[PDB]
Amino acid sequence: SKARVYADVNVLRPKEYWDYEALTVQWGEQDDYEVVRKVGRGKYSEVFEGINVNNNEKCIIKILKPVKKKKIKREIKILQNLCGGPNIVKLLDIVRDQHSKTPSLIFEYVNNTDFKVLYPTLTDYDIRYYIYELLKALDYCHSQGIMHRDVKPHNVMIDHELRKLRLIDWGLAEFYHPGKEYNVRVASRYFKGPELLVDLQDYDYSLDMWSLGCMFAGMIFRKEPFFYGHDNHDQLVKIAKVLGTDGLNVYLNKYRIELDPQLEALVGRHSRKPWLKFMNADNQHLVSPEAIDFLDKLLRYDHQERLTALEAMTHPYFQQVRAAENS
Ligand SMILES: Cc1cc(=O)oc2cc3c([N+](=O)[O-])c(O)ccc3cc12
Repeated sequence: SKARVYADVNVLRPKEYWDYEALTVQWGEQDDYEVVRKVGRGKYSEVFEGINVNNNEKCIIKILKPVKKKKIKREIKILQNLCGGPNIVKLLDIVRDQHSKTPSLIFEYVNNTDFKVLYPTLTDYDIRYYIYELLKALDYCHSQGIMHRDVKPHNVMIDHELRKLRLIDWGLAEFYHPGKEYNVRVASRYFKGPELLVDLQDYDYSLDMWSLGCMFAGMIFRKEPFFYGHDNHDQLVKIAKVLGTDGLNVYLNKYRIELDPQLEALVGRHSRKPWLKFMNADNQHLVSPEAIDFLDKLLRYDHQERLTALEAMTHPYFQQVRAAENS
């Protein structure tokens, strides 16, 4: 299996561009930067509102937890190649503690409101706006030969006052090479596509589109997370109860995959559940037939059938967002 678009990007570019292990970091002044208050926490890092002492400018200070050097160079090389692109977070400087040598990535300052508090308040149009903006980041990165692999709400920063969006946390992103076999333990359980759940390792840019589709479904149905599994196996069951098992079997036979007895017995047999059955009084103001048509084309077992970021931006669901930009 190979990407239907942008398959040769890295093929045509200098090795330096995609070869991140040969990277040698140029560090800066740690004391240029001061912490003011914590704003985030993760298994891989801690995040802080900071100050640049030189120019008295606000910034983002991300302090990384002890981790392998290769992962940290990868994220840095990717941030550099993406710097400047639409809606992507900007790496400004890189520093580290002398004594313990824990590194810190300094970014352009970004404002955010927790999504659990922000999503309940979003309008029909807001959702088209912010998704379009997100799709512009995704098409940019894919066009530069990169997969993000961790798309989910906590990774999209939104300053709703300025209606500015930034895709963050590039700690799990990778470069794409035709035929290459990737690691399936990427992304949050709730946002993992079927390829990651049936061990199909030669995935491509379309992984990100599945995750996007899950994010979108949670938003329009006001059910977050949309597919809510307690473990990986539970996750695939939850999906199969929605898309149906016929599509699953077709998918498995085309790539010639076979599920192990445990999972297979659990999946069982289920007829498709029509998207309309998910509409209720709590989300009725968000669900439209165009949103449904869009969503339908994103959540497809077969990664090769899924819309690209570029085709997706040309969907009529976004027709008004586009017209507002052409002026
Ligand atoms: C502003 C902000 C709040 C928060 O809770 O988590 C963040 C995480 C960020 C990350 N991150 O990798 O997690 C960035 O790479 C950049 C900016 C970020 C900004 C925030």
